[PDB]
Amino acid sequence: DVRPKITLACEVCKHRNYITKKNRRNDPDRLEIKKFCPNCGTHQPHKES
Amino acid sequence: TVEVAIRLGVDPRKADQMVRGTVNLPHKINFRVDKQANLHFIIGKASFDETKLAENYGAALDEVLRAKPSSSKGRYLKKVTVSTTTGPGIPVDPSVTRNFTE
RNA sequence: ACUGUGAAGCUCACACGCCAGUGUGGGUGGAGUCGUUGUUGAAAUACCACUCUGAUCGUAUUGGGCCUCUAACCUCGGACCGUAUAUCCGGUUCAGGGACAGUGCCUGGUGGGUAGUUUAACUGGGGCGGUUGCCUCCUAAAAUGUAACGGAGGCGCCCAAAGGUUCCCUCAACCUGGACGGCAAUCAGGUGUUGAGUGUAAGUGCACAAGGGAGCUUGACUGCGAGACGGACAUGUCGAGCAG
RNA sequence: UAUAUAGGCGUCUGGGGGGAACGCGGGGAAGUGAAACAUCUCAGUACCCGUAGGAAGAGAAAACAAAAUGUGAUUCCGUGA
RNA sequence: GCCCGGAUAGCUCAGGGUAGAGCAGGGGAUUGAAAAUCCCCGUGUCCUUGGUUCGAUUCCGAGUCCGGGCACCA
RNA sequence: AUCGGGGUCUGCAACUCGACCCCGUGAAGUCGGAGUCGCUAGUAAUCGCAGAUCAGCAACGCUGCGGUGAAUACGUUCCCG
Ligand SMILES: [Zn+2]
Repeated sequence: DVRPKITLACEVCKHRNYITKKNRRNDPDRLEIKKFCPNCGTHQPHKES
Repeated sequence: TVEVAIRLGVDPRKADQMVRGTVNLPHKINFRVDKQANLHFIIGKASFDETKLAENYGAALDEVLRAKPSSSKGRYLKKVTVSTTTGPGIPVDPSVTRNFTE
């Protein structure tokens, strides 16, 4: 839907920590972002579910 | 001679539903899903060692059992055959998955 | 891997067949193919195990479609009896239909034939027309607020950078000289203080730059939050600062 | 119509109907409220049908309870609320 | 939401190792002159993307435009 | 064929526009679709020579010469006059 809602999950513990939007035509591939994960307690890579 | 050829119940045509077996157990082999969704391995025959071939076969199964496709529907190990060069039959029991050598 | 529990070699039958020719069994004899084989997408058809395509058989399970039969059930078809009177009813028997039809429970359709109801408000009377939420300006009377079917517009998005941070720069317009080249493309010099530009309406701002360029990155975080703005309420808005 | 049945005679014993309220078992609305209305309420009310008794229905665990060796048929009051 | 069918030349429509045919258009034939017959041409991202294979218009996945039937009590 | 270079002749004059000579370059073309033309004997097929026009030729055209010289005609069934 051009700009759908996406959810970012930690790569270590796999907890859904954030939700955001991206353009699915400008950025067709799964987003990769470093975000603070409270469960781990530090900054871990996050990937689109 | 004799070998191992399992019939994993997966859809080979779908790209996601694919298997790539790779085990190493002497008691570094490779495997893949054929067109008809069949897996190939190396085993012994009935007229051979008892605790040697059986122990080596367990490691290959575990890698395959850990490689079951997520979307696979139905029974996974439909049949297993370890028949010899000319010896017909010799079909193993697919139920056994823990403590194969006993 | 096969070979006198008899191959090649011939000859007999059938199957498909684009007769390209292969496969199966039969009769005589008596020792075969085959491995690097040579073109190869890929190798030998030495053989083997799993298996696809269609066509063949078999067992066991399993659903339908038909044709009969009489015995359930059905007949406002005939004849007797209860019955002296009876086109009611019941019983007996003959003649037809027949596991169908009818009915009970479950289930899918058509269903104004019937029933219960809905069909907004504003409005210079009602209807037709137009409007209903959010953002910006004027009316608005130099704090805030202020109406009319008063005057003008925009929105129901977009950007993985057009966000964060560090460093650097000054536009638009005009004049003059230059191959195509022209009012107007790229280049050089000069005047030039904001007249350019800020994703998108308008307003308030921004040249100190919030405008232009480049390097690294994800704070487009987690637990909180003194003190306030605004308000019938429900909503809404700003925020220093502490820790990770 | 044969076994026999339906029926036909004779004789004894019962029933029918009425009543104000209370009872038990069935069938069962709408006005109204929801500031509209269909789920819902009104309400198992109004009304109707079948039957009683001086009262009726229920009643003697195929029950509660929760590790306490607890209660011990049913009915009706007050709390639990 | 679920299950099928369609997308191929200017137009219409057939199809694991071929992209084809009729109406079209063009040049040349036959005729005193035409049509139809003839010959020869150019016409094509096989809806758009990726996957398997030495190789896909053909098999698989996603998406776009369509069409039919059955679902839908914030 | 095409093209580069160097030459000969006529013409006052070879750029648009002559022929010929030499050196080099070396395209298409592997017998040609539907269709279509000529010929019955010195003919068709083929080979060379001369003339007109004319200074020079675009002549592979036109008019004549001679050399070597074939196959076939069942018959009006069909097209044209
Ligand atoms: Zn984590």
